[PDB]
Amino acid sequence: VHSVAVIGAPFSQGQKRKGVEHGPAAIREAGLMKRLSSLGCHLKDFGDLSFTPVPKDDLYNNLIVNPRSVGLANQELAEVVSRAVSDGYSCVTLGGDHSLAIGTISGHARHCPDLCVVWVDAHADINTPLTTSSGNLHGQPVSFLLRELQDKVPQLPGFSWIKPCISSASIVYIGLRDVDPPEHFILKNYDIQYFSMRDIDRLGIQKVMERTFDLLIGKRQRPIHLSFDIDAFDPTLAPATGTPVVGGLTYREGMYIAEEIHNTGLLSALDLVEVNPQLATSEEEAKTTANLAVDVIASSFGQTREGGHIVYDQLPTP
Amino acid sequence: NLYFQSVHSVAVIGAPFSQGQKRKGVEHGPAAIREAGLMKRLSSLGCHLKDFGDLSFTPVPKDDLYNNLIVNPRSVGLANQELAEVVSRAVSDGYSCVTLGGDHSLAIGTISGHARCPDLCVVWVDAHADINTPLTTSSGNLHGQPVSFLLRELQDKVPQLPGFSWIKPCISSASIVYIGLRDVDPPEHFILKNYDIQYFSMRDIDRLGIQKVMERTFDLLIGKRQRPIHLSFDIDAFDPTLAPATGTPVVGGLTYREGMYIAEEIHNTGLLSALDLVEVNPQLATSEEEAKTTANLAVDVIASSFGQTREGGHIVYDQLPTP
Amino acid sequence: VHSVAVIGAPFSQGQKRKGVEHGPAAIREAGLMKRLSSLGCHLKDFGDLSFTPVPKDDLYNNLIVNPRSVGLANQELAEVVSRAVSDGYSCVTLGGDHSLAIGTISGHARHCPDLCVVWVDAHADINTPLTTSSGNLHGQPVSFLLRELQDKVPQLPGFSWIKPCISSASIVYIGLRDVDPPEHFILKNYDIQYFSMRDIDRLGIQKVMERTFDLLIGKRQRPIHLSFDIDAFDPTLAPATGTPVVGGLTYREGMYIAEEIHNTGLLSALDLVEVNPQLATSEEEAKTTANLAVDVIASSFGQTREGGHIVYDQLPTP
Ligand SMILES: CC(C)[C@H](N)C(=O)NC[C@H](CCC[B-](O)(O)O)[C@H](N)C(=O)O
Ligand SMILES: CC(C)[C@H](N)C(=O)NC[C@H](CCC[B-](O)(O)O)[C@H](N)C(=O)O
Ligand SMILES: [Mn+2]
Ligand SMILES: [Mn+2]
Ligand SMILES: [Mn+2]
Ligand SMILES: [Mn+2]
Ligand SMILES: [Mn+2]
Ligand SMILES: [Mn+2]
Repeated sequence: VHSVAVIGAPFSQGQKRKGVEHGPAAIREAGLMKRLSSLGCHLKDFGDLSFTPVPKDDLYNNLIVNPRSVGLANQELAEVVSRAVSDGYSCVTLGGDHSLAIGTISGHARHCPDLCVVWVDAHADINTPLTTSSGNLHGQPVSFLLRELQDKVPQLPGFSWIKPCISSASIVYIGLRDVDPPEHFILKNYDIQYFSMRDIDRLGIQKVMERTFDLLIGKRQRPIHLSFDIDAFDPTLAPATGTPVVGGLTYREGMYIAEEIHNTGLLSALDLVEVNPQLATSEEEAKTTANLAVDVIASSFGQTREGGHIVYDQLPTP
Repeated sequence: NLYFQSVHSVAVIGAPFSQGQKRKGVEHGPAAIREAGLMKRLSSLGCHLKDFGDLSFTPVPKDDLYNNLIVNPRSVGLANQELAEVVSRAVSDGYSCVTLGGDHSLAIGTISGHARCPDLCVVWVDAHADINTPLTTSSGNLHGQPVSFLLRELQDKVPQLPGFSWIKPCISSASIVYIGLRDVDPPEHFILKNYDIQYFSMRDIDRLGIQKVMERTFDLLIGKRQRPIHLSFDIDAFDPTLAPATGTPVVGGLTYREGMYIAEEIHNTGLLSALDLVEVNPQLATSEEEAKTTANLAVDVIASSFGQTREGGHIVYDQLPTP
Repeated sequence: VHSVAVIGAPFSQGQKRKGVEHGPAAIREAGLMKRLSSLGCHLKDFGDLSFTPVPKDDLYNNLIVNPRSVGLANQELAEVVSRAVSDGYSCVTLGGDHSLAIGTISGHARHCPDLCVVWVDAHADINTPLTTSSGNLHGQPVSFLLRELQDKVPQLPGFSWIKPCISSASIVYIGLRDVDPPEHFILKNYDIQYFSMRDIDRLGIQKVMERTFDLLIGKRQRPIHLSFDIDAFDPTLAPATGTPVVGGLTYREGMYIAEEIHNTGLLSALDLVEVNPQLATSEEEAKTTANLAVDVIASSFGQTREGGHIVYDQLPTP
């Protein structure tokens, strides 16, 4: 039995493509609560947060898009996550764009000083506000959280409340295939361990999971924050997303990551972001992405491919 | 072509069962595999073919449901009694018996008939374990229960169903290996674990890789001694993207390459003695190409089990023509 | 920095399915030049070559279709390829059917007698004009180039210029899944090493690339000719091709082949053949194939999935 909290974060200001705000609804309609209930999860539904809108939040330094709104929505989310984690719940957040991990990791770190992060994504999301080319904050969340990058990060409007809470040795990336040159330098320079699609092609998903846990929890037990962007999966499996990159995780690899995260017993928070149902060419393609999102969450809380979750005690006798 | 690396004597039996489940159209499965060019493909591999044709199945008039759950028990048990005779005949005559399905309840018949080869072993390729007892099942569909009737160790948990008195448990727990499991019922999981039935789920394939899965499968089954092999292949073991024309599809299945690899490894043992190719249902496909792709894939599995390979080399070439 | 010459060879006469001539255009329209420019490549586009047409071209031995048209266009291509290799450039030939490899490998071997070939295809393309059943020359290019096969190859009209240059030990195949009985006989009896889809299933693409280079460049460094048939990829990824065969390379395996070729620093010439935009059922299937062809060429010239192709060594400070 797991105590699990669920938070809806209908936020899109971390990027330019509209519809990602409908992400939490699409995941709920796909039957998330029912699936978590069937696994025996003691649930708490915090509903879908209404983020305080910012009227004056124009382009900053001809680069950064909506900084005030992103910083604000994330401060609000950080409080709700803090509450869920302090109440003793494993915190599930439904996105919304990936800028929301600023809020979810900040909130979770308020209670876990030794938290580690498993970041499952096609992208590194580690551009600083000076290295970014798009200026979209969904490509920058990790720069505000990493301690080693504080001196390389300018203070943005609405971002005063963030305190870096994770060290470079405490985050492992899985699924990378679209990394900006400044992001590649950051990962290499600061010894941030990653397993790109190329690493998985060579090692395979089993050794990748073994080496991830070896790096993070090999010396001691630690709470795990799984930050999962749906674009980590191939766009054939997850088409309803803003930044799709071909050559992604298969359905089996993705279930494997979630299953292995469940088996540690250390899962403490999970973000499931970037599901944009409006970006799918048909209704069933939007529905496939949403159902895939539920499978990741369910497998992260016990759903297995061997049917061993619901325990059978005795076979009836004739 | 006149030369081949091997010459196989293959018996083909069409078993269009449907009473082992409730989805209509699986009875058109043997016809779909035939239409996709099965006989021609086996001949192109230098097989000596004995086509036993498509078997006729007549349902029992007063076939009442056992414990108000188990649908068509007598019709399923009797059809399997008849199927078991044809399979025993084909194997006794020296043929590798290929049975086209039809739903997976037909394996009660093919395995029972085959065993009449007592030291046989079963390789069960499926998304499902089909090991529910008549008491543990929730659907009542007998295609989800065939292994329960065949296992010696399960006999005490299996009630004597009407039309099933003829069946004698022929295979022990240690003589059946599953491959592709991804939709296991909680009572099935209990049986597999408590009876020590070895399986390789989609998760084990994810970890080990299909090569290690086949090596370990043969170590467990034919490692101690050379034994005839019964390959019972449910098409739902493949991903619905590759095999959509099926009754119970489950996402995250075998890739085309994995399925061909299993079949080629089965051929390389030189021990295939009977093969079931079940659960092709052309009606359940949204399009003709989807139904044809499933039927074509079924032909590829059967052909690879009798020598067809990715590299070629099944057909022996003499010399190159000189100018 | 890589000097790269792009030769559009709009061939079609090596087979019967019309539309493959519009392949170089489809690859260019998929942003090939923009992509290679962003890799820091010094580019020369020869555009689409206009091959001299042969109006009177009768079938040889009532089987071999269009032999003079194929033999001449390949002689014209070998001159251009020899000039590009001469001018310092790494030669990229856009197809067009695979018979154009007769020209590209011919031209290239004039300046690189020690070249080795990595043939990436669903097929072995090694039928002699006496073993072929189709009569399509795109299924025979390797017979004419292979030294050890000279006594089994008859002199075709407009094929006298061809000097067999590659030895059996200097060609390795990758991706083989549809091999004719005479083609299998040639491979085994002449000791031509290959990695079928089955060898890939067992070894994995990493070990395949390792063994490929051990056979070819294990004794010394040599120039590499990468002849890449788009049909080596599963038809789900590469549908707009003439001869599709199920159970091919995934996108990831294909990128890995290309990345490993790049990592040698020995790529001297590359063929990207058999993209036929006409054979796609929809506009997205034609663009998917063309985008895939651009990804292969780009990865063979440095494009990575980790992002370390561009030099970056200083982070901006606020
Ligand atoms: C340059 C683009 C056309 C390119 N193909 C891309 O995917 N760009 C988005 C990246 C961020 C993706 C945020 B995520 O989805 O992971 O949450 C980028 N590195 C950034 O900084 O804008
Ligand atoms: C006969 C077909 C159904 C069959 N499955 C096939 O693909 N046939 C083409 C082969 C040639 C492939 C040239 B390539 O695209 O690689 O460049 C063949 N071996 C030949 O010689 O015609
Ligand atoms: Mn992201
Ligand atoms: Mn992403
Ligand atoms: Mn079955
Ligand atoms: Mn099944
Ligand atoms: Mn080919
Ligand atoms: Mn080819």
